[PDB]
Amino acid sequence: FYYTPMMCFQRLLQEKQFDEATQWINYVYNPAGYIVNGEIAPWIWNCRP
Amino acid sequence: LLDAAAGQSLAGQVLSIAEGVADLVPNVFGLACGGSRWGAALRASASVM
Amino acid sequence: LLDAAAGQSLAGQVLSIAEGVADLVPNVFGLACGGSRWGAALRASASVMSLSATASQYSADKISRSEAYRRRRQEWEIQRDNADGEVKQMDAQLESL
Amino acid sequence: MYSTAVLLNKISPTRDGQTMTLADLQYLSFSELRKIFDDQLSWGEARHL
Amino acid sequence: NNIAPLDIVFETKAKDGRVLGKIKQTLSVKRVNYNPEDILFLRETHSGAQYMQLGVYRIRLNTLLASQLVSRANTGIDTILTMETQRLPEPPLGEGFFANFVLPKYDPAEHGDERWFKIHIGNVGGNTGRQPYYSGMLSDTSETSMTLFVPYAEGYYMHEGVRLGVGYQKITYDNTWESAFFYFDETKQQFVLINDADHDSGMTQQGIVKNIKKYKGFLNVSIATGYSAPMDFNSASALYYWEL
Amino acid sequence: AFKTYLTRFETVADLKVVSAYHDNVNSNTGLTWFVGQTRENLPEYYWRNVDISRMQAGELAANAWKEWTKIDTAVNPYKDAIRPVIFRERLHLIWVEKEEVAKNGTYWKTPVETYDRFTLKLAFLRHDGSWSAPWSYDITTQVEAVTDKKPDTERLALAASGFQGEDTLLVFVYKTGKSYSDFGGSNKNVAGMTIYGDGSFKKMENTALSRYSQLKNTFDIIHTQGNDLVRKASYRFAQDFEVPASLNMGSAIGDDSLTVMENGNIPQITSKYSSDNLAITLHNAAFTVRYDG
Amino acid sequence: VDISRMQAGELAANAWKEWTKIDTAVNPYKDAIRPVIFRERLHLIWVEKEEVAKNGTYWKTPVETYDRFTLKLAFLRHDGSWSAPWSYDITTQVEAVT
Amino acid sequence: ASLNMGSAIGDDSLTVMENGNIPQITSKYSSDNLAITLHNAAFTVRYDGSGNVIRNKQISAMKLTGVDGKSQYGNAFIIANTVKHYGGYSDLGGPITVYNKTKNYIASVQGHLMNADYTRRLILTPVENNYYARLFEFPFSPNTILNTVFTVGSNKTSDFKKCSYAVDGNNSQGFQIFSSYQSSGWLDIDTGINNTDIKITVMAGSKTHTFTASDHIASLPANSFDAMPYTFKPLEIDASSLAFT
Repeated sequence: FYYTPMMCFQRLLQEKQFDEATQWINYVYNPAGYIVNGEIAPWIWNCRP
Repeated sequence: LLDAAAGQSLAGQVLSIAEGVADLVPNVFGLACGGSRWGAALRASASVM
Repeated sequence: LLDAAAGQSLAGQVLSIAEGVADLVPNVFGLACGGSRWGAALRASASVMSLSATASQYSADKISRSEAYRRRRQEWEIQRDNADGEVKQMDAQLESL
Repeated sequence: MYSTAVLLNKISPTRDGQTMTLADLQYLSFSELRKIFDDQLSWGEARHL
Repeated sequence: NNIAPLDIVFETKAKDGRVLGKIKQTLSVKRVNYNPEDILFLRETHSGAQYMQLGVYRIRLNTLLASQLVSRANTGIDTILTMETQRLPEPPLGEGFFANFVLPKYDPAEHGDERWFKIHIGNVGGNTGRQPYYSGMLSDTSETSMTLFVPYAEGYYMHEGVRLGVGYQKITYDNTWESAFFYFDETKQQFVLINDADHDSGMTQQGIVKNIKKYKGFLNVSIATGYSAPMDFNSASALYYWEL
Repeated sequence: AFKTYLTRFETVADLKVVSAYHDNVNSNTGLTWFVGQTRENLPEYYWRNVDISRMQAGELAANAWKEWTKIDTAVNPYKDAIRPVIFRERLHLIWVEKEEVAKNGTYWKTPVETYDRFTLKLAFLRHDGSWSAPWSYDITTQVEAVTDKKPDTERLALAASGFQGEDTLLVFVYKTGKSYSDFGGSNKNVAGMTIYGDGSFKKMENTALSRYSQLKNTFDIIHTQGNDLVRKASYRFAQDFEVPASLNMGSAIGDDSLTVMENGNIPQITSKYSSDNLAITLHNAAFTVRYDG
Repeated sequence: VDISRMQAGELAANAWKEWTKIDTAVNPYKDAIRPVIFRERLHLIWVEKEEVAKNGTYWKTPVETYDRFTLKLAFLRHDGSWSAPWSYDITTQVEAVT
Repeated sequence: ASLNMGSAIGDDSLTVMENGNIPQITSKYSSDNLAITLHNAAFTVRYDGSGNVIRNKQISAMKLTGVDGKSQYGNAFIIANTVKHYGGYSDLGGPITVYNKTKNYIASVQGHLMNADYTRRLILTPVENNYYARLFEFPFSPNTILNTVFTVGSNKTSDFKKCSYAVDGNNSQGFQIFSSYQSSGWLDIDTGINNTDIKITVMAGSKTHTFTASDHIASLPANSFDAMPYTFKPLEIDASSLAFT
């Protein structure tokens, strides 16, 4: 839930894939929140621990 | 192609260990039972590794 | 030769899977029937797909060195441009002199 | 599944003398339409529309 | 369609009227349908044509162009890449026949506000009612001609054979003796149309009917005898066809 | 290169379908899976999936299908005894492996028999294209009973039904016939086998077989026209109505930014069908209220 | 070789073709090999001879050495490759004719 | 076992034959007599040219009908050989006129019109400069042209022969060129056909046979300007006079 998403994020950032990196890091965090079932997610972070 | 070949080569350990586990069943039988391949599983595992 | 060897190596999956399907028939028989090779087809398929991967690496380094040849050609073209560029450099320098 | 014509009739009238057609419903987010018509239809019908 | 929606609403409301929450969730119930007439089945003809059948519709699954591909490959590849190869005929999808329909030009007075039409099939299998078998886009400049393959089965048509009608909206020609009727004559061992004109006597699937009336809506209906279906670029193998 | 490409094209296009399965209790929505074999005399099998949920009553899209995909497992089935099923909402493949085996040898047991050790081999496609080795189950006695000790004379078929209500598999081994009778008891044609999601095999009792009597209409049968054979696709099976066994809603912030509802879930949703009355029982419907904006 | 334009005893060198090996490892019985053409394409037929017998009785002394004659039909695919042969058992008919 | 011919464009760049094929060709040898049976010999006729002004205008002219009410097939027509622009505002679809001799009809065709305000009329006069010397005048019932037949009714065959320079407007101001077409020379055609006008002639050695659609027809199609599919009976021809060299 935590290490692999940043693994991909770091690889994409190193290889200049900015929008793919942002989309992948949205799985763990998003400053604009998360859209679940078409509604504002009450939680701030998409990682439970 | 290189990566697909590497993973697809990794895709054979299960097959050969299945060979090894199934070679324990005797093949000749009746008035003369036996013919099992003695411990073929370990050479199969050695080959796949 | 590399490409022909790769495809010709691919030309063996059918043969070994035929081995695997034909090994199911028992070889000893009579008062003692049996001797079938238990599931030889799957190790045959494993071997042929491994050698298919081998021919895959063959095609891989073949095309990699082909692209290396193309890079060599591009570098030669660029340095030939450098050569005739300095040729005309000194062509104009000569009339100045 | 779900009858789009019946759903449009249920939403009708669109306080203008005509039916609330699909084209006029560009229109708004899922939470927005659920808030507006929460007393007229259900979640599955909203998803279908 | 063997599915039904229900809804669960949790309503918590304060005494002052401040709604704590009105949460809606939709659940779907799927009804079991194991009717053999509604269960699809797989069939293959002696010519090698493999198809699936769900109810009345038949869909091709495999292809049989291998021999022709080998023949053109033995010749130069230019012979492979020809129009004649791309229009090569295919075996029929099971037993059946081919009907060519020519529909007249669009008319706001006759057809109405909408140019498009829906072709429906009638008495088939065990269903007397109508089933939409095709949808077509009319032309306002000339007549529209299209060929449809109607499948067949042993005793598949009940009373008055099989019906084929059309609806252009604002009008629907599915009254008595208005849709084209077909049956399978055994004396001629072939598919025979019933109502090509006004007749005082005619042999149909259930005997002699003394009042046959010409079909309406369709400008011309013909049986394409000896017609082979052309090569299809929209089947399950359309991806491979487009590739090649 | 073009010649090799067209060779591969011919090889992949000469596939002929042999089995099919549907992920639904009806024929209105759901997804269908096809499995076929190459024309050539070797057991290379391919699979495809197609979606008929948006299929337009006789009209379909080319993109609605999928390309053939080879199964890299080297299956060696008996004739046409291959079938795909889906459980754990994931694909699995079943087949019988036929080998020439006999019993022990007596004083002068002249006819050392040539009975077949029928073995169901359950192998599934893992996520990354790989395949797991098949679970091996021996159903020789049941195959003997259903073939009446003459399996090579008659065609035998196997039907796989994935009960998703509690995630079990019903395998029916039967003899090919024009029509089929009811399950359970007198009918020796159909033998039932229950396999779980872990590997535990169980013989279905007569009552268990009769519990699924409505599935007899989806068998591979002989058409009325002589010796014609028509196949049929198996279906996802439920008792009479399929609903998910659990429901989860989530959370919702109430009015005035003061209250919130969370942990909305019904863990158990069961359905009892008595005659024509359907009683849906929701066990332990629970949630939580919290004063929080 | 093509004899369509062969000139009644006179032929061209180019009218022939070079020998091409069959990469199938055929094991025919003596000289039982023959090419044919169907689906307007080349196929090769041969019989495979193996020393097989029947089951064993009480004291069946002469376990026979009859031959299991198997026609193996393998054809040349387009790109030089060969398909594995269809296997047909015609032992009874060979016994009857011999 | 099968034969496929293809397609051929007929004379005058007006007609085409396509889908020529005999799917089944069987041969029965009884003693020394060889009966060749061609099952379902079929093809299709279509009114369509090689692609030019002639095609894209006259084909639509024949397809579109007028007061008589659809049909108009089997009639004799007077057409123009080549049509070109002559002058005016713009080269639109423009008024293209054709003459139906059987019913004395003038059929007009136009792709699109620029102005829907002027009551521009089909005007035929061989001078393009004297509105007072006009010989054909037909107005538009709706302000937008619908390419309708204007039903002369009288014998103006020679008038159509000697009238060129089709003009769009020719309104009260005299001429006001909207679109003018030079029709060059004129030609005679006839859409009619006879049952015996279609035939298949087989030759094999000294045996020559002519099977027509009057006695060997399996399906007689409709009578219209669109594609006509013609299929014949299974033809059994005895061919024993072939010189087998």
